[PDB]
Amino acid sequence: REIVHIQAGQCGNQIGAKFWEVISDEHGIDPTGSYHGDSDLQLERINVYYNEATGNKYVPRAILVDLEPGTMDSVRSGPFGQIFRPDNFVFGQSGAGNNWAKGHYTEGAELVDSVLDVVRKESESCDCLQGFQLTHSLGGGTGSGMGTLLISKIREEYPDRIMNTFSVMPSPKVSDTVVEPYNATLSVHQLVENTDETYCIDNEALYDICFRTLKLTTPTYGDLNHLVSATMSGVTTCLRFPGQLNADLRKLAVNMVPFPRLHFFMPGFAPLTSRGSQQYRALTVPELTQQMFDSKNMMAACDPRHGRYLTVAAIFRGRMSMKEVDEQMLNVQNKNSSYFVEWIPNNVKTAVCDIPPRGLKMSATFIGNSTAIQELFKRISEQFTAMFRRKAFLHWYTGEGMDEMEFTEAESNMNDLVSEYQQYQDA
Amino acid sequence: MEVIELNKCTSGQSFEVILKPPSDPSLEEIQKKLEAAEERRKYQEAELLKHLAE
Amino acid sequence: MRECISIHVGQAGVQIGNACWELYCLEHGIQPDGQMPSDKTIGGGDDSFNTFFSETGAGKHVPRAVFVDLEPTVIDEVRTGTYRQLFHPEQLITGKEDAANNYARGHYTIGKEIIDLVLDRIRKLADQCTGLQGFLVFHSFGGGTGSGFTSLLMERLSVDYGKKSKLEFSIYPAPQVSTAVVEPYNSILTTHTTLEHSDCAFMVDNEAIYDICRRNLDIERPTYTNLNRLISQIVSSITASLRFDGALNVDLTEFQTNLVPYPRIHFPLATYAPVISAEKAYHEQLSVAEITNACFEPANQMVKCDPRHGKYMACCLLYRGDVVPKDVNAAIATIKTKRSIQFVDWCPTGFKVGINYQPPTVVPGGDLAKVQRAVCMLSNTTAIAEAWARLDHKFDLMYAKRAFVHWYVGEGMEEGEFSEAREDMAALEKDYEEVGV
Amino acid sequence: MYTFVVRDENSSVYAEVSRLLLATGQWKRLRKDNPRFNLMLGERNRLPFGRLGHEPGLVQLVNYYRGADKLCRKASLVKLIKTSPELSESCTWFPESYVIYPTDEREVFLAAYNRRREGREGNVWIALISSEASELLDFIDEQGQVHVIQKYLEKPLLLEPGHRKFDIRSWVLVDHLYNIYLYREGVLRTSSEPYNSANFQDKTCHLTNHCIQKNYGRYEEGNEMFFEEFNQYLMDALNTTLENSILLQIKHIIRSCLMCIEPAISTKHLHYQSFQLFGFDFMVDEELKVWLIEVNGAPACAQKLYAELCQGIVDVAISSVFPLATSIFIKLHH
Ligand SMILES: Nc1nc2c(ncn2[C@@H]2O[C@H](COP(=O)(O)OP(=O)(O)OP(=O)(O)O)[C@@H](O)[C@H]2O)c(=O)[nH]1
Ligand SMILES: Nc1ncnc2c1ncn2[C@@H]1O[C@H](COP(=O)(O)OP(=O)(O)CP(=O)(O)O)[C@@H](O)[C@H]1O
Ligand SMILES: Nc1nc2c(ncn2[C@@H]2O[C@H](COP(=O)(O)OP(=O)(O)O)[C@@H](O)[C@H]2O)c(=O)[nH]1
Ligand SMILES: COc1ccc2[nH]c(C(=O)c3ccccc3)cc2c1
Ligand SMILES: [Mg+2]
Ligand SMILES: [Mg+2]
Ligand SMILES: [Mg+2]
Repeated sequence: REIVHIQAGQCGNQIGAKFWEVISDEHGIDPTGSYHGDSDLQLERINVYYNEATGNKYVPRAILVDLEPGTMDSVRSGPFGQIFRPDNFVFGQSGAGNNWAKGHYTEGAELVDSVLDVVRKESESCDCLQGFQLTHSLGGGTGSGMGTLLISKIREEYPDRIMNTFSVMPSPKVSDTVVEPYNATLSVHQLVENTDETYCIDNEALYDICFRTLKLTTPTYGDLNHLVSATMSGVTTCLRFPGQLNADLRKLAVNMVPFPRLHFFMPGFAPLTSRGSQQYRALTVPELTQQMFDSKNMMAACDPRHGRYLTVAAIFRGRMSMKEVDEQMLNVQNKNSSYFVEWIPNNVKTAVCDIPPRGLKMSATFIGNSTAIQELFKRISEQFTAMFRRKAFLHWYTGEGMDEMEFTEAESNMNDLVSEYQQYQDA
Repeated sequence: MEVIELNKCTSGQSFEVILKPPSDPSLEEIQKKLEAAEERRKYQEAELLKHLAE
Repeated sequence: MRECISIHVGQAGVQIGNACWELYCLEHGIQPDGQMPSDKTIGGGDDSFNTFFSETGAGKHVPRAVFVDLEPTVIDEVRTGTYRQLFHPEQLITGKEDAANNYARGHYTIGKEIIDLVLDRIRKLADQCTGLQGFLVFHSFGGGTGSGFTSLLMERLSVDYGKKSKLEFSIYPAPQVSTAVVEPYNSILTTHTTLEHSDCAFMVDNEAIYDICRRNLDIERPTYTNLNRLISQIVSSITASLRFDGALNVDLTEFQTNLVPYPRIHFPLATYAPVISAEKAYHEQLSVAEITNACFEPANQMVKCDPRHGKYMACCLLYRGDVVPKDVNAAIATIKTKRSIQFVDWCPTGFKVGINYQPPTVVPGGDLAKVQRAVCMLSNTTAIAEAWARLDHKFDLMYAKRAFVHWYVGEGMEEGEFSEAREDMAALEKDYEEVGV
Repeated sequence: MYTFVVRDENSSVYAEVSRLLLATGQWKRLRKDNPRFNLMLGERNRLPFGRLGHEPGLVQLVNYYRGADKLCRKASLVKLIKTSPELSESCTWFPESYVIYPTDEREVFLAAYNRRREGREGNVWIALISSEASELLDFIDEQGQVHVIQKYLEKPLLLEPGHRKFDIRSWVLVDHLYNIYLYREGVLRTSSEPYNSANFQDKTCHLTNHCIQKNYGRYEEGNEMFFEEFNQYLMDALNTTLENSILLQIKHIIRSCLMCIEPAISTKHLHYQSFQLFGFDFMVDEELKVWLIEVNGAPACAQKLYAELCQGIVDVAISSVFPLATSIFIKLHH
């Protein structure tokens, strides 16, 4: 069950590149593309993300997309730069200028067909393609505009395949331009319709974690991406390694998404660590469980106590007492059963992987479909309305052929998504 | 109390003890049901592709 | 001699099928390569064990069985397992993508594109039968394949084999070993569709098996291997009468006769004893009275419930090992005066006993210890309806909000089938009430 | 930190228990349908015992014994006593009773009535109270439901001053280990106006329920004499104690009744556990011989005794299972 990876824009390619370099180490794949591991657990499901090639080298089933070559050139010169299939580098030259309209309608429309040709060539090699995963930001133009454009066209050509996304949310705490709420609201409108699963990676959360918890005075995008790549490695563990779960992108959707539009997940991770700073003391199972459920460990800046969990998936990694984990996970649901909906029996599920991530002897990844996620979209909505009520910076979009109506439509649907989440919070 | 119909063999034996006395769809019906659901899938997929065409 | 075909659907059915057929081989002295030295009738014969095994001129004894899964990983381990030579490639059918824990996807979507192939491979075996009695169908309630494709298959077999009986070995869903949040949906859906197509169904609650492995085998976190090797013993006890010389439950029709007076109420409660750990250094062998008394302990039942607060319609005791009728009658007489065993007014209060002098075979290196005598009680008690109640409640909780329903509708299923299925279960729950109280 | 649920609001007993549990600060009340509970203060009817003990990682407990209705139903109580060898027919402490189905144990009841009709014996019975069988055989049929005719004790023990009738109420608590705990404090639900043995259907001096009686509060506050006063009365008027003359018989009936149905309702090896508070109603004749009237599975308490009892329930029936971070009960040994 192969997955086709796509990474669009500056952010998408940078978190995408780190994602591959992380799991490549976990599967014993070196930058050359050669396997040098000690366990065969690493290879049993390596085909989900990697293609087997000449000399039995493993090539990532990844497609790198951008409207400017700047960031993709950095990837190619990066650590695991040469592992990628060079034909899967599809890029323009004009950029998107952090404009959703340029990525979705003008600049991106000119390049999108080239990308889909690569998507097709990769899919035809799949024994049985299960779906796509996309890495991108929502605050920019390419990953945001062209990313959602790609999603729309991928759904057209592969309507029976699962669409998964790692969508990075914009925040004033980590901002490139003021028009990020515009691009984000427009993108969310697309994600609600054309994805089955979306990991909400909030930059506001990633900043706070770096500042408050990790005590990093002035965090960079590199610091932020340590958290992303750690989370991405965690939420894909069940896909990359064999398990009781028999996990794929569809089973995840069926079990996590009780209602199709409400498919925006809160990722979490424990232990929170900074780059370079290695742990010496391992976390006890009670500590992993407590932390992974704490708001301070959530990659989406939302208070889970302000809502209810529809579903939860917790992935423990490393060698540990699976009994103790079950005792702690059952303790979780029994200590605060009020924050779990009573109308979905046994909505919290646990999985284990013997292989831990690099630098940690054990860890815990959290995937929650909470109704508290509305706080995220409400935040974007307020920032959106603040500008939109005065039609500020809108000329950047109308100059690309967009009409005000389309903004109002995107706004309304996101507000609907909020109310929809509020609906089941009072059930 | 009452043991009845005792039957012994080389592999074993069986009996019965009483303590107290007392006081489909057709083939095409199926295939139409399956095809009816398939048409509902194609309609759903058509409404999608039509919406995407817009 | 009349032949029986075993059908293993989904991961649960296949892996349990492996456990059972592994155990069958050890009991009949059949080797992994299919050679059975004790069978002096080379290339054929109409012995009791031929009910489950066909013979080739080369002296190979192959299971009258078919393995089907919508996804190849599980059956591929049978293709490359220790009993790979035992099976014929035509018997091991595999799809390319599973039902994703979705009944509708297994039944309607993917079920439609493989049902004809499966029935053709089943017909392949049926043609090798002198007089086929029927089928033994192993599956899960919670899986998309085990639930979805099973019900579809059970429908077609009733069309292609109307006169043939069909027995079920079904795995009831348990959170401790669940794989999907929607298993209550899949269970209700497959029960409703299969109910009129099943003559006798042996339900096994994974909760019960999980706790028995923890309580009696000291296995802190039972794996599927642990559960199945225990389930295989129960299945073996039930099917022993079909594979050995005897006069009780010699065919599939007799199962319905001796355990199922009312057609719809065809879910006998199974209770097995004793379950002793192999790693138990010192063990005092239990007597006929002790193991028989254990058959009325809820902690030994394949489904946790309280037979005291119900009524029996039938009860069969299946012994294996050093047992004689006298010790059995003595046990029953004692137990009756100390336990609440109420039969329905229109039934005789009695027990159909079956003994096989050969003690229960244990898998070498397994978790079970060798015992001098064991027993499996098959009692059709209304108390098993407690399992339907639990399950129907979990169904109601989710369906009230129509949670996850869109995944089923998206596969071409109608939302009405949820209510029609739940209504049939409501009727079933009441049927148990009229008989029980 | 434990959790519980409430599914019977009209119950005054566990309403106090739920209060006490919350007061410990180690028990959290959940919503009615929240399955992740440690304790269940369930409803009186249609209690779902089938859904108990199936929550992994939760030791579950309920304040009712499944099957205990056999004892707490008049029609079932008689059948239970008549069919159980432990009790059976020659039960000395249970009045002569007969299950009588309306428009069965009729034809056998008439045989009893006639022989006692002939022999000039005391021949009053009660479903209400009459000395003619035909009069209220027409009564059980004109109301519809099942009723039990029972031999009316024509010579009851009568309290002086007043020449008044009474019936004793004992509160018994059976824990998860089936330890039978008799609450040391009972109560005498007396009559206020003298009992007479001629006019029988003036139901104020024959039936001694708190309802009908509400000359109220004349002799004792609220028609409720407690053991201290009743014991003192027996010592002064009859030269005996409550322990000897009555309580030995009461402890005997309570034990005999519960040991009889133990194998049917016991949760010793079950996947869920049960406890239950019972209310045994006794009757004393002039010869100080105690008769069992009925058992109630959902009894209320006396206002004076609510605090002490309800706190007792938490100690031995709840905290015994769910421990936290001189005893008021007489343990009936068996
Ligand atoms: N006792 C036992 N139960 C099993 C086993 N394997 C799976 N199950 C149960 O089966 C349920 C899920 O059904 P599966 O058999 O795994 O899935 P499937 O039939 O292959 O259907 P899909 O994979 O969804 O297409 C879960 O509740 C498991 O507890 C097993 O080996 N032994
Ligand atoms: N055989 C008998 N002889 C004399 N009096 C009797 C009797 N049976 C019942 N009584 C009287 O009947 C009244 C109680 O009847 P019963 O106990 O059946 O009602 P009840 O249980 O619904 C009220 P509570 O719920 O408090 O027990 C008492 O006043 C008792 O004295
Ligand atoms: N976490 C993270 N966020 C980024 C990174 N680069 C840009 N972003 C976010 O994405 C938005 C800018 O989008 P960008 O990816 O640069 O636009 P694009 O290249 O045109 O698709 C802002 O909201 C940034 O916070 C990165 O490396 N890491
Ligand atoms: C909510 O309860 C459940 C029940 C079943 C489930 N399966 C899965 C997955 O397949 C999966 C895929 C990728 C990453 C993590 C998990 C999640 C899940 C949650
Ligand atoms: Mg940028
Ligand atoms: Mg499967
Ligand atoms: Mg032969």
